[PDB]
Amino acid sequence: NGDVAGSLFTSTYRNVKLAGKAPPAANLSGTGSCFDTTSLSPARAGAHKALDVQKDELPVWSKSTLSYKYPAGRPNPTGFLKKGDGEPSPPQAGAYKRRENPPNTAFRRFYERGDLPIAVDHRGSKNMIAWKVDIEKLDYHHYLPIFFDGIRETQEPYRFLAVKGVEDMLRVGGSKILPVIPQLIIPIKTALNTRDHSVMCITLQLLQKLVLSADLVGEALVPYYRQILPIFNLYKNKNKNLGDGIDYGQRNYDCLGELIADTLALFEQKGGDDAFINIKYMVPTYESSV
Amino acid sequence: MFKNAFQSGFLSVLYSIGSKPLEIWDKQVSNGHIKRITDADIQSSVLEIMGQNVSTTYITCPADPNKTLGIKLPFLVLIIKNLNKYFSFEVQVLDDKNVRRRFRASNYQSTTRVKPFICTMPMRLDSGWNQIQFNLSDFTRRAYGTNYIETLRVQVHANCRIRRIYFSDRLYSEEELPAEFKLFLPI
Amino acid sequence: PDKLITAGNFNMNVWTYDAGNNKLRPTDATLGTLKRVFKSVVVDANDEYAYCGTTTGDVLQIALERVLFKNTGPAKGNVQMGVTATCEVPTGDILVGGGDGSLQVLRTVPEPSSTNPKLLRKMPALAGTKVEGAITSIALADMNARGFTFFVGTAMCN
Amino acid sequence: MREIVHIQGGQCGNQIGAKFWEVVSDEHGIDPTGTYHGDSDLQLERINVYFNEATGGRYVPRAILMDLEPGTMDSVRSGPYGQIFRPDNFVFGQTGAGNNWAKGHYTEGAELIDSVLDVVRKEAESCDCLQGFQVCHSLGGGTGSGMGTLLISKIREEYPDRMMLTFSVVPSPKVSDTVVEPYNATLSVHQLVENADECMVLDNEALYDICFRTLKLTTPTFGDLNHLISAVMSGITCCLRFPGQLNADLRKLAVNLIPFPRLHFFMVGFTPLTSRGSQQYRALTVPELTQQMWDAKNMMCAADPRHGRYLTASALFRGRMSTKEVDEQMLNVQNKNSSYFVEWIPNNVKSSVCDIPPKGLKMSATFIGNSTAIQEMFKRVSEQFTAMFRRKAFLHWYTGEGMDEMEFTEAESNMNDLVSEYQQYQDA
Amino acid sequence: MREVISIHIGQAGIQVGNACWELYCLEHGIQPDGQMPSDKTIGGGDDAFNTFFSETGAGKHVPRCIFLDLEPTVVDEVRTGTYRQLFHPEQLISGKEDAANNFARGHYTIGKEIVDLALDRIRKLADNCTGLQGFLVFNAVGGGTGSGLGSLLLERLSVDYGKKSKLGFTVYPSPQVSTAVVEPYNSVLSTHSLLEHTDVAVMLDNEAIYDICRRSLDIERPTYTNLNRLIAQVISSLTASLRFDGALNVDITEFQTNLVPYPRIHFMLSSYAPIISAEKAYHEQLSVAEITNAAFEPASMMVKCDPRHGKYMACCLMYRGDVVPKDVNASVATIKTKRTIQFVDWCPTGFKCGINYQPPTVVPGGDLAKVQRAVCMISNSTAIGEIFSRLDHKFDLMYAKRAFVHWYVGEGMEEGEFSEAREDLAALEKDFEEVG
Ligand SMILES: CC(=O)O[C@H]1C(=O)[C@@]2(C)[C@H]([C@H](OC(=O)c3ccccc3)[C@]3(O)C[C@H](OC(=O)[C@H](O)[C@@H](NC(=O)c4ccccc4)c4ccccc4)C(C)=C1C3(C)C)[C@]1(OC(C)=O)CO[C@@H]1C[C@@H]2O
Ligand SMILES: Nc1nc2c(ncn2[C@@H]2O[C@H](COP(=O)(O)OP(=O)(O)OP(=O)(O)O)[C@@H](O)[C@H]2O)c(=O)[nH]1
Ligand SMILES: Nc1nc2c(ncn2[C@@H]2O[C@H](COP(=O)(O)OP(=O)(O)O)[C@@H](O)[C@H]2O)c(=O)[nH]1
Ligand SMILES: [Mg+2]
Repeated sequence: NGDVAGSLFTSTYRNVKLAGKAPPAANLSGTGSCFDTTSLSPARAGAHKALDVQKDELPVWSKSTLSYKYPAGRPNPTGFLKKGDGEPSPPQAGAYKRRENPPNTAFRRFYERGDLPIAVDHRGSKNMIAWKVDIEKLDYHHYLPIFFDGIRETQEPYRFLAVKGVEDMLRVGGSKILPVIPQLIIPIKTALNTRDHSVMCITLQLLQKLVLSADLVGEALVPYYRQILPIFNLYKNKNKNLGDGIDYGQRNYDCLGELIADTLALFEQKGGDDAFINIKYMVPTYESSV
Repeated sequence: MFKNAFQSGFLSVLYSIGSKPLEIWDKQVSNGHIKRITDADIQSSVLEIMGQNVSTTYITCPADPNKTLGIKLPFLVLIIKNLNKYFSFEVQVLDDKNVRRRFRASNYQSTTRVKPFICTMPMRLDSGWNQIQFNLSDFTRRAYGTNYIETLRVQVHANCRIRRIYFSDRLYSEEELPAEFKLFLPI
Repeated sequence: PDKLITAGNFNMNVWTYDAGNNKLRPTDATLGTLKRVFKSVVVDANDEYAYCGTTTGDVLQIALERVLFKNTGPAKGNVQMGVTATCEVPTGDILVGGGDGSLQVLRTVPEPSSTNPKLLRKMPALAGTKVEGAITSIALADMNARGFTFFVGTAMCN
Repeated sequence: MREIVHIQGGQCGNQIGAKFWEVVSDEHGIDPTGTYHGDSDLQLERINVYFNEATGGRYVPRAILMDLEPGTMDSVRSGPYGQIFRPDNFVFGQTGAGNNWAKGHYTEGAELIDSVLDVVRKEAESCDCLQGFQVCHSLGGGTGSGMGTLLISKIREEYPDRMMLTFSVVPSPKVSDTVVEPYNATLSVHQLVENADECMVLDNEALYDICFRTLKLTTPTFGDLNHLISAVMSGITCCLRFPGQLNADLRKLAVNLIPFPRLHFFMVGFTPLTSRGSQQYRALTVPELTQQMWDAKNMMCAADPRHGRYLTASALFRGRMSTKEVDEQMLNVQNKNSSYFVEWIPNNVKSSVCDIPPKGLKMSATFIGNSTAIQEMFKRVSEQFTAMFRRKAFLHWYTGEGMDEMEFTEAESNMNDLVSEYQQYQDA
Repeated sequence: MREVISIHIGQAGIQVGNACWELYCLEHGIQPDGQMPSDKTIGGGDDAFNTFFSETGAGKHVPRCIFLDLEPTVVDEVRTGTYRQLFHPEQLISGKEDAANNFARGHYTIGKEIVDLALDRIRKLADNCTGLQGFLVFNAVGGGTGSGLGSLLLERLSVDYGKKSKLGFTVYPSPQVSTAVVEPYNSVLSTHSLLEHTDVAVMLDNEAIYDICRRSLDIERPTYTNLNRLIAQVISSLTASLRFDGALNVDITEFQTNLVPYPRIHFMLSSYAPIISAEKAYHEQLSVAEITNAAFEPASMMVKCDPRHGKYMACCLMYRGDVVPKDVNASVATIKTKRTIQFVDWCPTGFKCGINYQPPTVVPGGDLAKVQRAVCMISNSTAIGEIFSRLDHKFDLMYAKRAFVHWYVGEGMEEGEFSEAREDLAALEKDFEEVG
């Protein structure tokens, strides 16, 4: 389908400059200049956060009214009576709350140490990749997971480099890609677990490119649906109801509600004769597209 | 430390020839002595450390603990004279998983025994001057089945005469080595 | 009483009257790639921030030590016919009246953006109302019991 | 019905478009917020020709903003009338045009047209009866010329029946703000002649004089020049927008002005034009408006009418007036200056008229003329081109984009063929 | 988005870089300690320093520059100076040993072992740039480092990028005032390698700028910092259109398209105006016409060349401050009617003019005064062949005796390099002649 390398910069500029929209607030702790290597934080991304609700704010259950009511107010000496007197929802869970995405990936660390054969190619008519060596002779087992682990990034030029890296390696991969699948599930799941729209819309297009990059990749991926579909089930019904308003935004890929539908159709297309039930098990709303 | 530096072909951590070779090294002596003398075979200066109780007289590469020597070059090469005494040295390594292994090589040991955090191994030193090269990336793979990331600390115990300590990033030949990074034994 | 700010079509300046001669020196306003037709201008009590309406509808608040620009205008929308009649309530807030009859109160205290901490919000709107006709003049009357009574003259001679 | 979509290429084209959309937005009485605040119903009867509806009673322009180097698109967004554009009607690229027609038309143009065509198709289908297109070029720069023509060629092979306008600003004969400018001019012309139906030509030099002598402006900035291009660009279409005792669609202006398919380079002028002082003394009658328009100064192109004869012309009036006066005025002018017209064309002026005048004025008009005087303009460029092409100056840039020399030789010969046709019908 | 990579090699390069990176941090309000205060911020705004800085994760702005040198002593002065919190220490590249005015020691022996880390620093710095407008080299022909390094650097840079554009600001050995004895050698040797690799290369010399500071500013005590200040002002006026707004913006791509007609001919002159003290500006009005006449005056050039002995293949003007386009169009018309200035037949056009509304800034303690206008003139005129023929003559006047040749033949060179650079200079002079 459409590429992911070019669209990203123009989108970010259109969003931040043209509209009054926010970046919004990408944490850049530990990262200084382009020269000093960052200090990788021990935290992990897409991590479920504990419940912060207080002790007492929890309402108590009244045995007499069958209702959760808030506790009464303890007296206070300042608030004493004077002469005149004539007179609970539960704490919501962060289902759609963007998890914290620290810059402590492995791609950033490897690129900092300078072990990658990539570089930006400004001599092209746009941002392109420039390889120090030949792609089709690389060790995919060592490099391909590293490149997937940089998809979660948001700081330039790391995310551009990472997306363009996987985009170019999947084209020339061929058979060299199939045995690497068991090592790609963790970074894919970690990128999806961030709840952030930018990384999610990127990884879904990369996942499409992944199933299309070679043959027999579909059946090989099928056993791993239980670890990548759980997020699909959330944003499957995040669409825009414009009515008569034509969607100019359709020029680029931003609507998850159908970026997920296309990807699920593609999974059922390539998975074989049993991918449909493995999909229907995770996302129940799905409908067979054959 | 040594982070955000440039290591591509060589990285010399210690050199006997210089205004102050133990810039970054910490030195601890209990019943020994460290000095710089002119060797006879290789007619130049060599930094010698000696003393009884090998396990107590040594020099650590980072000046102080809680400070790592971030270096990602695979091969590590030392240039040492063999005084026919007890000599040992240790190198700590960070694996791909966040676990700090450490390998040490001793000339008074006869068996290798892999352990969760340590790997002691014998060293069969030659006579007189010799350079010893450690793969330091085959070793981690052969011991714990993991990958090498970057060295953290280096430590050299007593009864030896040091001339060169340098990371190589690959096994260079006697030809490819520059003049300073080789053994030219005169007559 | 030795400096005075003046705004117009595509220009804002602060003029200081020199003492040595009969001259007054201007200093121009530096705003980031902004072309606004300033209509009304007000100064706070302590010369901190100059507020300035705009035909676009923004209420640009700028610092006055250096005249550079600080905050754009009313969030959650934009005044319809551009800001025309602007005034300040002594509590530090601003009355804004556009050219349609929208009379609102913007509390202007430098706030940090909730999501992006090193960024500021826009001015919120405490209260709002609709009067008949474009608002052209605002004067104050300190009642101080509950609030303030402002005499508002609209283009419709009300 | 008769809806029209509007395109803006290049920096200048994006800038005058900021005025054209600011002038019209005030004509129909809408706000920078996009909301309508006029008073009459004529503000709403044919508003759909220039806008699409929006949620909450807003109106957004049927505009497209194409230009590399998105730095300019932050400007128009920041202007007092940037908030009405849909921020996804913005196609751009980080790389520069560099005034190299080739890359603007071969390399970096081909990267965007697939996106632009996606956008123009989207709101070509937003019109019930799409009348036509119209662009804003600048034959000097690489964006305007290079991207504009490549876009136009694409539209022509997709919407053949429709009509394409072009308000291309020509380079100046005396002034050359760039150096490779004649290369960008000739190469673009090799595209327009076969891929357009009407092509106004305008030069900033004449716009400076008009602002200097008539308007008595001391310092004409580019805004004032753009303020004039905006004025006329609105005057062309008031028929489509407003009632008129003799309305003139754009297709009937075409057939009444281009007797031959290639002679579609026009010459434009606006009236009344006075200073603030003269405004007090001059009286607004049909006579004033027609002598001023028929003057050789109001012609915003760097061409002298007296060196040619009007093959055909056309005047558009707006303002409550008498149709008899405008009927005899164009008659008298056709009688006296009988040398300034042709013989094989009996009556060679069309006098349209509208019922609603401009915003603050009470009578106004617009002059459009297809004279053979324009042949001078192309003559000039065809020298500056053949001057350096004889020396192959700056040509290595153009070979750097897969071009060749045949492209130039064919392009130049196309103009020499063209200007030859302007002489045939000028029997002196 | 619109960013440049500024190298400074040699001593003169990194001396002029002192002024350049002081002027920039002052023009954009950046404090010497990396970060600007919170007041200077204007709501949400960027691209005002993005061209010359990268904002860190919090606060600091680190300049996107490189200071390469083989003599430790000037990079140490920089490391210890007031502008040390700005540069991350890994920017300033040094070396234990210098080239000692030997092009061989610069190009074959010593630079061969540090280009690798220079290229790695450049890699790390250019991947950070989304839209790279170009590299700006600050070479200094006539010294060992400059001559050998800048050449080896540009060879590597062209074998890496090629298509990317390199603009250089070289000082050239002044004909009369010269502080070397072998410098014709290294100039001849550097030219053969630079012409084929760099894409545009301005030229200037200390003599013309001494004269300028004597004439206009009336300073009887000029030093190298005075010349550095003017070079910084010229470069600020040039990179304005990249980092600011204004009618007729200018980008390096277009600027190099419409000034270099032929691949070889890209050497060009420079000029700046107005350039005056405070008292002078107080008795003036500084019309755009006055400023353009001052700019086009041959005495106001920064190279000891006479343009009236040649023609103008093209030119380029970059105004600044309070200007409107009608004024520029009237001034160029006056100039093109004038007779002293020639223009080759095949360019009836030839004036690329750019404007912007950001006035020029004055550095406190500096020599220039505050003005609301400024003009930098850049012209590709065919008259410059005289300062090439000077050195063409000098090279062979020394090579006939073969003096100093032993240094070069012992430091990893032979004799053929001289002959090949001689042939190249002869061909270059023939090419310059061919355009008449
Ligand atoms: C008291 C009075 O009548 O003032 C006039 C006025 O004196 C004159 C001088 C106006 C005035 O125009 C100028 O001063 C001017 C300056 C630079 C470039 C062009 C014009 C006026 O601005 C122009 C303005 O005219 C309009 O509003 C037109 O309808 C015009 N409007 C705009 O272009 C416009 C758009 C957005 C915002 C502001 C103005 C128009 C023309 C065609 C189609 C639609 C609209 C009016 C009546 C006047 C002033 C204010 C002085 C003139 O302009 C027009 C187009 O009317 C200049 O020559 C005319 C003759 C007018 O008499
Ligand atoms: N305009 C100007 N010229 C300078 C300045 N400093 C030095 N120069 C000139 O630069 C030339 C010498 O350049 P260097 O950098 O010292 O020589 P090098 O390239 O480093 O070669 P080595 O000395 O071997 O390291 C001389 O002509 C100086 O006059 C300065 O600050 N401004
Ligand atoms: N009326 C008007 N003309 C302009 C303006 N700016 C530039 N022009 C002219 O437009 C030409 C430059 O075209 P430009 O779009 O900037 O270059 P491009 O991006 O390569 O197409 C030059 O001849 C300018 O003189 C303006 O603001 N108003
Ligand atoms: Mg030197």
